[PDB]
Amino acid sequence: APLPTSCNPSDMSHGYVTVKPRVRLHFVELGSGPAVCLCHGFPESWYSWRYQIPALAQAGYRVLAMDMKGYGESSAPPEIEEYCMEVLCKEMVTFLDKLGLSQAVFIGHDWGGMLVWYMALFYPERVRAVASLNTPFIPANPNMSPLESIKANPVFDYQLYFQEPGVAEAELEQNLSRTFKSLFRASDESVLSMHKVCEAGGLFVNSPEEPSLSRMVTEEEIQFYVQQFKKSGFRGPLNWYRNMERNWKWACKSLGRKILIPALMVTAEKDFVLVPQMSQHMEDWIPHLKRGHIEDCGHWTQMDKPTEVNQILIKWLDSDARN
Amino acid sequence: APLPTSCNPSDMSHGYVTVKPRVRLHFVELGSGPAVCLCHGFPESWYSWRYQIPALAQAGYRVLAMDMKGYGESSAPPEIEEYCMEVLCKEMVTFLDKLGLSQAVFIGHDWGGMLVWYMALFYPERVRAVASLNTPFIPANPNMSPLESIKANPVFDYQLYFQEPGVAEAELEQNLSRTFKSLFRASDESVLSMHKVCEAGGLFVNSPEEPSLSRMVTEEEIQFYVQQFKKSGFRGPLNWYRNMERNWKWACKSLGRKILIPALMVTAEKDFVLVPQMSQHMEDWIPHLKRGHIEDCGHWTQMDKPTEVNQILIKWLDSDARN
Ligand SMILES: O=C(CC1CCCC1)Nc1nc2cc(Cl)ccc2o1
Ligand SMILES: O=C(CC1CCCC1)Nc1nc2cc(Cl)ccc2o1
Repeated sequence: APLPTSCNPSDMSHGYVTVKPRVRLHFVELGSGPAVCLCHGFPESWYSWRYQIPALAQAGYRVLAMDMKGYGESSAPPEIEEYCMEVLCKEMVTFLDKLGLSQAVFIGHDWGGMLVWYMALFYPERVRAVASLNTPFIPANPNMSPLESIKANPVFDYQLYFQEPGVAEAELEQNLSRTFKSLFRASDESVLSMHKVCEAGGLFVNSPEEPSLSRMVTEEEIQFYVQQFKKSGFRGPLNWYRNMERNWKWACKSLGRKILIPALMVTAEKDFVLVPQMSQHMEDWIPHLKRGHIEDCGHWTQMDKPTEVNQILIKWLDSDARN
Repeated sequence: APLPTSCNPSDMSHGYVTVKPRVRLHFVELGSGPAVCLCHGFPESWYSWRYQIPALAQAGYRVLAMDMKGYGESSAPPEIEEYCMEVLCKEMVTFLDKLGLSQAVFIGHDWGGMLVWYMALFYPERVRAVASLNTPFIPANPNMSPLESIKANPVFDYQLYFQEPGVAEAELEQNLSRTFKSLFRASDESVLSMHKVCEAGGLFVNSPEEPSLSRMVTEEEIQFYVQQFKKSGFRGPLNWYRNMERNWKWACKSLGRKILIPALMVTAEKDFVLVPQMSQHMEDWIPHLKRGHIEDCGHWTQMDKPTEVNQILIKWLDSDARN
């Protein structure tokens, strides 16, 4: 099961779409057939889709690989508010408007996973079928705020560390080769102590200055993600985490609402931040849910087990999405 | 029959695709469904499609409005050779490669009409159905060269005037407001003496310094085509006309070949350079030919009779192309 076909940057079709005067979302496009929009997570890029991009096109689908707001080619407005769920979601609909797409299958991962879930909650007419990698669908509770929730689970302390503007940026921007080589790694090859990131005084303080090259990614691929963040940097990508109050209230404006479109949740066994058990009760709010699970898969789902992901995604699109 | 919906530049999806290191073709994209590539003529732009673009999308087609090599956003290599039929055609296939499109309906006009005809002759597997506006399909004759052909018909003397590099450029670039206001006009509103352009010492020498605003186009639209040519200029656009020897030989490499894919020729009654009678015998080389004709239509077919064009195009796509 060797690694499948990838994507070379200068051999892609780069599309650009302004959805607001100051906001221009970029993307890569390949294939013909039902539109399938791919949204990455933090701190990825459209590149993290390089294995499923050509395969999805191959299966008979149009692939719009999103370069999510703040990341890379896309616009990066320094304002925190420009990254609250509401704005980001609304711009996606606008993205479809400009392209003249009535609907589109939305497949996200990590933050993009959160993104595509709400894009299925508040804009069903716009989403054909929704699929999420690692990120489960938890309906915001009215009585409990992110305050005592992100402080309930010990791993989430890294997020409180992210809240403060500029702190996590200086570190994350300090060494891009290291930062990305340290991050993109299979579970068994970890280094990050998502235990006490605040007490440690950073997320890399307890790690090698020159980590090795993970078995998942090559040197070149790491260099691509390096040149990518040399533009906007991290303030944008990190801002997604900084709008918790807003995302909370906005999500309460739906309460007894359920996702009724074809949905598929893909749990990754070895992911410690987004553990497969968080999606346990999803079946309730999504009566039209189909499951997926990848063994020996870490957080970076696409880079980790590319052949598995493409097998599950394609099989699900052709039956539930494709119609 | 008021003028149909148009296209606003900043509200479009601008895609870019490099097909050679030094060549990057731009385009606008709108709609979902069978891919339909629109190619303009000289000296137009993707904008000349503004009326059929949203309509074609509306009818259920994906619209790739090409910003043809040399014009506007696209790369403009000063070398003449970079505009010979062969190169231009080959890059289009490469354009499909990069986007991952096995086939695409090709609709051209003027030079793009010549373009899409050869793209149907030498690359059938790549063209679903071909349609040309004004430009008929004349199979290059082995015995007769463009020498005594472009010198047979009196109107074509403007082309011999184009051959010399830089001559027609200085004039065409001299006043873009005038140049384009003088050009984009209905037949009854002419000014251009395509009689003796060489003896006159130019194509505008015998015309008003401040021509009026044609009933077809607004001031803004003229200003768009003005800012467009403020980049590359005209050397590129004019170079298309400068590769006659090559286009001749290259076209001889097919002789007894016929276009067998669904084809549609649209003749425009009032066009004096591309008279509807030039297409008379096309029926022979194209056994699968369907006809179209627009009354009171000048050379600028799309701007002139936008409601007619969209009626013919759509009706033909849904039956022959769409499959
Ligand atoms: O923060 C998220 C995603 C959200 C959790 C709830 C909804 C989506 N995951 C997440 N936090 C990361 C930290 C690092 Cl250093 C690297 C990758 C990460 O992915
Ligand atoms: O150049 C063509 C058509 C091709 C050459 C013969 C068949 C295809 N027509 C053509 N020559 C023009 C000159 C000016 Cl100044 C303006 C518009 C023109 O359209």
